[PDB]
Amino acid sequence: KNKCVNFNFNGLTGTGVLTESNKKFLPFQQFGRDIADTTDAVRDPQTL
Amino acid sequence: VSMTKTSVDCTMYICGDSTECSNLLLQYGSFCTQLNRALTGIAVEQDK
Repeated sequence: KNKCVNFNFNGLTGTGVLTESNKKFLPFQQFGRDIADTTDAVRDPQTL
Repeated sequence: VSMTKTSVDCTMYICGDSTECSNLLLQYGSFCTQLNRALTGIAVEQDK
């Protein structure tokens, strides 16, 4: 967390920082996209 | 009087965290060079 890492969630590659937000994640949502046509937040399938 | 200074890059926006994408971008020539040079002069234009 809090570092410029190379994340890979469900086959989605990219360079970003994994941070913690205040968005209440719904139990059915796996990944949410932003207005810039990119995934803004993902969900860890091992631990919610 | 002035506008919002925003320089849109043609490297990160076209090729988002990719290596083989930059090889095909340089085959077109100086298209990304002349667009970054033109948008740099807009930021000098809004300050002048």
